[PDB]
Amino acid sequence: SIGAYKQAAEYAADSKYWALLAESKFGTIDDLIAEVERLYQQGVLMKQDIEDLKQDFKDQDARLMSLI
Amino acid sequence: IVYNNQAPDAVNNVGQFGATEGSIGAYKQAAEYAADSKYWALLAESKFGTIDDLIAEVERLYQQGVLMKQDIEDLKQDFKDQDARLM
Amino acid sequence: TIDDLIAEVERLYQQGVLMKQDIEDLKQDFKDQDARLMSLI
Amino acid sequence: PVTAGSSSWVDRTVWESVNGTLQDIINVFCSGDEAVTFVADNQQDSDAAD
Amino acid sequence: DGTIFQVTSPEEISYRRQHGTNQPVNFARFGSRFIFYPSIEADTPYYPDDGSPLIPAENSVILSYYADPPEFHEDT
Repeated sequence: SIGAYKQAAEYAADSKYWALLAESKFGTIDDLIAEVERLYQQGVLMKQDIEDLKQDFKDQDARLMSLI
Repeated sequence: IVYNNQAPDAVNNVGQFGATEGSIGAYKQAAEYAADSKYWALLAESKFGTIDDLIAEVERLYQQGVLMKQDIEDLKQDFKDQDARLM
Repeated sequence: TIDDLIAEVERLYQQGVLMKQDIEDLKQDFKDQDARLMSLI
Repeated sequence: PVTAGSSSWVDRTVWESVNGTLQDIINVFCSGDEAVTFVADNQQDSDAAD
Repeated sequence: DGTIFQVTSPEEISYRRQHGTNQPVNFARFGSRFIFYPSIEADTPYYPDDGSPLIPAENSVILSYYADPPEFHEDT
């Protein structure tokens, strides 16, 4: 597996063209990663809600045990 | 004994093989963008390392959070319903 | 690698969002059943 | 055989030498009707050597 | 370990290929390409933004060749 040596200018054209398309689509998926990072904020939103209802149930649970 | 502090001060205008006067422009534009792409490639690896670790760590604590919140939920639901039906 | 990992984690999101709303609906159903239990006795 | 172009022939002089004495080894000990026979010093134990 | 290569023609290295078994490393000149019989894997970084001496790029092969000097372009 050995490659031949054609005109260097043509290889440079292939060099930049493939690099330009590779890095350009690379930037697009960076935005795709960025927009995915925008969501998941609802995960923490329900999280603190879980302790809030847990504390309410715990406070209620003490009241029932105190009553009974 | 010697220091490798010297830098190229002339222009690559001659040369029997490879780069020529009719192709040095392609060499110059290829070299400058290769460094720029590589420079932004290291930054890409740097930000990917942080985001991949960040995604991995939040998912792990979320997974431990889900199992611990599910365990207590079924434990409290069973305790209350069994107590209610017994008395 | 990133496509492989992003494929499963978004499934976990979709499984998570589907399961979280089901348990909340059950949680509300249990709470109103619990609330009516105190009113009865 | 260091290289295909090195003409990797091998001489086996040890092979002819190792069995070289053995043309005679088996030819002297294990060539006869048997291999060994005991002899005694007197007729008192000559009937036991055989 | 300071191993010197030597040079040969395609017509021989190709044989070496059709007769895989490599210590005397050979190489040849295919247009703008260098071939070596054994599938060597010396290495350099990607384009040299660098940020790495890397023990001389993992102490790889090294070449000694005469190079086209630069045409003058300036008085000083």
